[PDB]
Amino acid sequence: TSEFPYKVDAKYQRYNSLKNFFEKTFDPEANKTPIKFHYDDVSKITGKKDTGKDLPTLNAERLGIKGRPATHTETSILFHTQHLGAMLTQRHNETGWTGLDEALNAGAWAVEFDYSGFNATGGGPGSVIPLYPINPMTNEIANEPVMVPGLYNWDNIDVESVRQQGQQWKFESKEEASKIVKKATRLLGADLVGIAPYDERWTYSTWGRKIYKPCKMPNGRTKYLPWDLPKMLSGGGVEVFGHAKFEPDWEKYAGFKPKSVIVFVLEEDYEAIRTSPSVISSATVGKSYSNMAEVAYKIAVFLRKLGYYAAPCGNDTGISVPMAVQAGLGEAGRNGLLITQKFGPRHRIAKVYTDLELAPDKPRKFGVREFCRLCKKCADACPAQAISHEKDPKVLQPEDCEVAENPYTEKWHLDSNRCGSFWAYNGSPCSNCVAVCSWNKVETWNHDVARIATQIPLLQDAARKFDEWFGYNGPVNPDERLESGYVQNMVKDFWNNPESIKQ
Amino acid sequence: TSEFPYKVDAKYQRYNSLKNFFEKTFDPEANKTPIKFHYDDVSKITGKKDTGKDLPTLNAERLGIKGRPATHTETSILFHTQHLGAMLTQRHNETGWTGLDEALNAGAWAVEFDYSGFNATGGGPGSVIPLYPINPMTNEIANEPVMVPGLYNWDNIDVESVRQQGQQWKFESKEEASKIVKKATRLLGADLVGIAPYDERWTYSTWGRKIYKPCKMPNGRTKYLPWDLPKMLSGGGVEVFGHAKFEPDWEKYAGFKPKSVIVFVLEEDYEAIRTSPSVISSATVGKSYSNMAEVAYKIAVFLRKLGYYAAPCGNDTGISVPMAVQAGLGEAGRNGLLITQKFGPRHRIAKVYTDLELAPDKPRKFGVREFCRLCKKCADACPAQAISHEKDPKVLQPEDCEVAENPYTEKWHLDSNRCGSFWAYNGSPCSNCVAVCSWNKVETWNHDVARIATQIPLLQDAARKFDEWFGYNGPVNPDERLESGYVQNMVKDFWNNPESIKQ
Amino acid sequence: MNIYDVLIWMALGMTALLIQYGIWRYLKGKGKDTIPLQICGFLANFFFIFALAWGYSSFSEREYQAIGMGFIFFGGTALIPAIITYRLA
Amino acid sequence: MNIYDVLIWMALGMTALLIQYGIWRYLKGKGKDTIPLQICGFLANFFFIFALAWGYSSFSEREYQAIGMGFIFFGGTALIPAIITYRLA
Ligand code: SF4
Ligand code: SF4
Ligand code: SF4
Ligand code: SF4
Repeated sequence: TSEFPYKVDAKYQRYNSLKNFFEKTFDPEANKTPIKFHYDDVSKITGKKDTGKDLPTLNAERLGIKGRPATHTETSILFHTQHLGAMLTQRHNETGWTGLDEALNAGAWAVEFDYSGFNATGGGPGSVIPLYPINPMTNEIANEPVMVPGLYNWDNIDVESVRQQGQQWKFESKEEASKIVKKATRLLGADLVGIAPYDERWTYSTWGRKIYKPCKMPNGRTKYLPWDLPKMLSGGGVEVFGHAKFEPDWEKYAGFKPKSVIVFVLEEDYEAIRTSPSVISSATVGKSYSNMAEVAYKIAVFLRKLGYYAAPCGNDTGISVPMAVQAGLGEAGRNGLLITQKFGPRHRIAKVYTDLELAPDKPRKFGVREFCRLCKKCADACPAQAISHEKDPKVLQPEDCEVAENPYTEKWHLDSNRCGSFWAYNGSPCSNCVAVCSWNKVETWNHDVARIATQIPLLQDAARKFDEWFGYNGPVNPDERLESGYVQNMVKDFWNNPESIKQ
Repeated sequence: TSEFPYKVDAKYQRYNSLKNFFEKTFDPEANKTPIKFHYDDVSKITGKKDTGKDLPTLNAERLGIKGRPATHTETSILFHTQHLGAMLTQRHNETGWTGLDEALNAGAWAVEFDYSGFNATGGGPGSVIPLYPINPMTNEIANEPVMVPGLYNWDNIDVESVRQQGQQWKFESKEEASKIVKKATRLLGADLVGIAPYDERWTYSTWGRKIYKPCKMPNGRTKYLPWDLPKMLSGGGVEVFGHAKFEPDWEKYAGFKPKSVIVFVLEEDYEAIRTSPSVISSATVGKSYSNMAEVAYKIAVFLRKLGYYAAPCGNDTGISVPMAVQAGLGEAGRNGLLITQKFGPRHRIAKVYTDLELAPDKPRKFGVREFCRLCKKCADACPAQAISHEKDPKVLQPEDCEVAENPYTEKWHLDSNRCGSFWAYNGSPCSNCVAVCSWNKVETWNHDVARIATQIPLLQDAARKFDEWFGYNGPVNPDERLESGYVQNMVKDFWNNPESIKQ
Repeated sequence: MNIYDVLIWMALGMTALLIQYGIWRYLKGKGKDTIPLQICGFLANFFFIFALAWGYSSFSEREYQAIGMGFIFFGGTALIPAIITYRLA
Repeated sequence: MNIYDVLIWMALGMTALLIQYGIWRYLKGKGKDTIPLQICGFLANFFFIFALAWGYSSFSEREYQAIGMGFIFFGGTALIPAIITYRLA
C-alpha cells in the first residue's frame, strides 16, 4: 500500500552525492577547515564519557600534525592510506590487527579494489578501473595503466540490435516479468531481491567522478590515486585534486529513462561480524562488496540480453536504503540501515536500473521501528557515539542535520563525521552498529520463534531484554568489547574453528 | 597414507594441454580431418542404439556442409558460436532453450567471458582479457580494445618487497599454516578446501595461449576472437590461427618454484543441474566459473600479502581432478570427475600454487569407487555415450585411449570427442553425467544416512537400487529425459518456484 | 531448522513412543511380553517412522516420486516385523 | 538436518510426551486429574523442553552464554507452573 511508507516532507530535495563523507573527502575545500561534529560533546545526552570528541586530535597526531585537529580530507585520507596498506594500523601488534588478519582483509577486498574501481566510496556513472597492459607473447606487464570499464559498466550498445532483430523477449504481464526477474536475480547470487518503481527522490542530484593523477611507486609501476601518496609519505601534507561533475541525465549517460529498479542484498558472515572492530569484520565487508559487484554485472548482462536497458549500480547512483524499503525488503532501523527479516543489518545493498516494466513490490512492516524506539542498543555500542539516542524518529530538519545528511524524512539522525573519524583511528570499517543489533541473528528455529515475539504485545519486552541479557554478539560497550578479551578470543576461535556458523 | 592412492605406471608422462578438445580446437591441423571416435559404434557394448554416431554428420549439416562429417575444429567452433550467442540453438522454440533461458545463461557466464578470458576452454599462464578503453571525462568507450591481465593473473611484483621490509608472516609450524590457509580459503568463498604437495605429474608439459586476430562487428566495435566469425557467418568456412606455446618453466613465468598447492571447490545449484540438458544447467556452470575465478584472485592476493608467492589457476595449468584427490577432497568416479562426499560431482575445481610450505592432506576413501563398479548410471545417461561401460577401472594403455587422454593411470576411459559433438549439437554444456550421479544429493539427514549405507556390506546394494528406483534427478535415459516432459516441467517449476532447493 | 521441521520431528518422536507403548501394552495384555517380541515391534515402529520422515524430507527436497516409493518400501519393511509379531501372538 | 539434530529433536519430543504422561499419572493418583491441573503441567513441560531446545540451539550457534541464561529463565518459567500444580495437589 502507498508508494513510500515513511513520511516525506514537501520540501524534500534530491541529495548531492558529492556532499557525503567519502566523496567530500576529495573536494579541496574540505581540507581547509577541521572536521565538524553536530554535537561537540555527547556526554550529557548519553550520560557516559564521550570517546569520539578526541578523535580529530588523535588522527592529527597520527598524521604528524601538532596543534590542530585533523581535517575532513586529512582524516579520510588517513583512513584510505591505512586501508590501502601503505601504513600500519595502531594495533598491528594485537590479535585481530596482525599481518595475517591484514592479509586476509586485503585478499577479501581484492575484486572491489582492482575491478570495481573501489566503488565503496562511490563512483561516477559506469565505474572506471586502471589496468596495466600486458603482452601475451612474452607475458610482460607494462608500467602505465589504461582506463577501462569496471564491473559496473553502463554499456548498452547491443540493446538496440536485439530489439531490431526481433529477439526482444515479450512478457505476457508485469507480474510474470517480476517473477522471472526475481528468480533470475536469486540464481545469479543475490540473497534477497525486490522490485521498486523508479522514484526520482532516491536518485542523487549530481553524479561525480574522482580526479586521479599519476604517481610513481617504488616497485617501478605508476599508480593512479586521487591523492598524493608520495607527498603524504614524505611528510609534505595531504593533497586532493577535485571531482569531475556530471548532471544526472539518464538518457545521456545510460541511454534510457528508467521505469523500474531491481534491488538485491547479499548477506555477510556471522562469525566475522562478531569480531566487529577488528579487520576480520572488514574482510567480510570487502567480500560482500566484491560479491555485490560480481552479481550486479551478471544481472545487467541478463537484462541486456533480454533486450531491455540496464544500469548496474553499487554505492554510486542512488540512495539504496530508501529504495530497498520501497521494494519491500525490510525496514530502516535506528542506525539508518535496512533491517531485513532474515539477516537483520548483515547485508550490503546493490541496485540495477532498467526500463523494463515490472510489477513493483510493496513495503513490509514486521516490527523493526517499534523495537528500535525502546532498544537503543546500536547507539550504546558506537565507539564514536554517532548514532542518535532519541526515543522516537522525527521528520529531520536542516537544524537537525549537517550538510552531509538529507533532511525532511521521518528518521533518526546519524553523525557521519564521527563514523569516519573512528575508521581513521581504527584503520578499518567498524560494523559495531551491525554486530550488536538485536535482529543480527542467524536463520534457525529459535530466532524465527523470537521474531514472532517481537510483535506480540507482552512478549516484546521479554524478547528485547532477553536479547540484551543472553549476550548475543558479545558485549555492547565499545571499550569493554576489547579489554574484556572478547574480540581477541573470538578472533582466535575463528582462526582455530575449521567451519563457520550456519546453525 | 602414501602420496597418491591410485596406481600410476612407471611410463607416465605429463599431459600436453594443447592436445585437449578445447585447446586442439584452435590447432589448424585439427581442421583437415573429420573428428575421430575411439569406437565408431557403441551399440554392441551398451546393448542400446548408438545416438552419438550421427553427431558429426548432423553438426556438418548445421554448419551448411554437405557430404562429409564435421571436423574437430568445425564442431568445436559450432559450439563456440552457439554458446557465444551469434547463432540460435536447434531447440530455441522449446522450453529450456528459449530467449529467456539463453539470456539467463549469458548473464551467468558474463564474468567468465569478460574478465577471466573465457578460461573454461583453457588458457595460458596468467590469463589475458581484451577491454575497450573508456574516457572518464565523457564516458566514451573506444572501439579498439587493449590486452590486460584477467582474474587469474600471475603478478608477483610485491612479494619481494614484502619479504625485504620484514613484514613476511612467519608460521610456527606447517600444521598451523595449513589450518590458517584452509580457514581463509573457506571464508573467501570456497565450499571445500584441501592442501596437496606440489606433484609435477599433474602439471601440463606445455602451456599455450590461443592466437587472437581482430574482426569487426556490426555494432562498430572490433572484437578479438580465435576464429574468423565474419567469414563463418558469410559461409566461407571456419578458420583458426594457432597457439602461442610456452614451456612450463615456473621461475620464468611465475617467479618461484612451487612447493604446495591449494585446491578448492565450489558447489553448483541442485535445481538447475536437474534440468541438465537445457541451458539452465549451463547457467549454473557459468556462474560456477565466475565464482571460481573471483575466489582464486582473492586467495592469490591473500597469499601475496602474506609475503609468499602465489599463482591462481582455473582450467589452465594442471589437471585438477588428480590434484584434488591428492588433497583429500574426494574420489574419482566412473565419469572421471571428483566425487566429493557433500556435493558429489556438483562442483567445479580451482587451484592456487604457492611456495609456502604447508602440511599436506591425505587421500580419503568413502566408497565411491566400489559403488561405481556396480552402478554404471552415468554411462546410461550420456546422450553421446562417451562414458565407459566396463565394470572395473584399469591401468589405461595407449591402445585404450586416444591422443586426447593421458594413459598409464588406473581409471575408466572417457571419449572427449563425443562429449564435444553433443555440446555442438545441443549448443550448451550437457551435465547429464553429473545430474544423474547417485552421489549428486543435497546435504540433509536422510542423504547422510544413505551415505553411511553405501559402505555397510548388505545395505550397499539396497541403497544403490533405491537410488535408481526413487527417481532422484529425473529419468536416466537421455532421450526419455526430454520427450517424457521431465526437463520441460522442471524448467517451468524452476521459473515458477520463488526459492531454490536447499533442503 | 525452519519452524515446522522441529515440530514435525518432535511429533514423529512422540508417535514412535506411542507406538512402542502400545506394542508393549498389547504384548502384556496377551501375556507374551518377552523382549524379542518387543524388539520386533520396535523394529517395525522404527521403520514406519523412517518411512514418514523420509517422505517429509523428500517433500522438502521437491523430489515427489520418492515420497511414495519410500512409503512403499519402508512400509513393507515395517509390516514384515508387524506380521511376525502378530503371528507370534 | 545433520544426523544428530533430528535424533535430538525426536528425543526431546519423546521426553515431552513422557513428562506429560507422568504428570497425568500423578494427577490421577492423587485424584485431582482436572483439565486445568493438566494444562498447567503441560505449560511447565513445554517450557522445560523449550529450555533444553534453546540450550542445544545456542550450543550449535557457538553462543555459549545463552545456553545457561536461557536455561535459567526458561527453567524458572517452567518451575512456576510446576509450583502451582504442586500447591494445588
Ligand atoms: S560503523 Fe557504526 S558503530 Fe562504527 S563508528 Fe560508524 S556508526 Fe558507529
Ligand atoms: S540495535 Fe536495536 S535500535 Fe539499533 S538498529 Fe538494531 S534493533 Fe534497532
Ligand atoms: S557432459 Fe557428460 S553426459 Fe554430457 S555428453 Fe559429455 S560425458 Fe556425456
Ligand atoms: S553415476 Fe554411478 S558410476 Fe557414475 S560417477 Fe556417479 S556413482 Fe559413479
